[PDB]
Amino acid sequence: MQKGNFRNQRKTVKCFNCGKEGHIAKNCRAPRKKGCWKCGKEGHQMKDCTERQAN
RNA sequence: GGCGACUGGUGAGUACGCC
Ligand SMILES: [Zn+2]
Ligand SMILES: [Zn+2]
Repeated sequence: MQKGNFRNQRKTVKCFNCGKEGHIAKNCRAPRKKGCWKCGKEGHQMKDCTERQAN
């Protein structure tokens, strides 16, 4: 919860974007330009996802 | 450490790159 929690990076962090460890989304090494990391469709984003809990 | 880039869908910045 605390910001200091991120200090876990000292022993590998948890990227809440890619999921990988060692780094954080804040600075993910994902060589991506722009894509929906919610569905997995490049060109758009989650905020612009087509399957966003919409019936 | 600094910077750059970025995204903020991003912990706030340094995992990357370099020295
Ligand atoms: Zn990542
Ligand atoms: Zn989508």
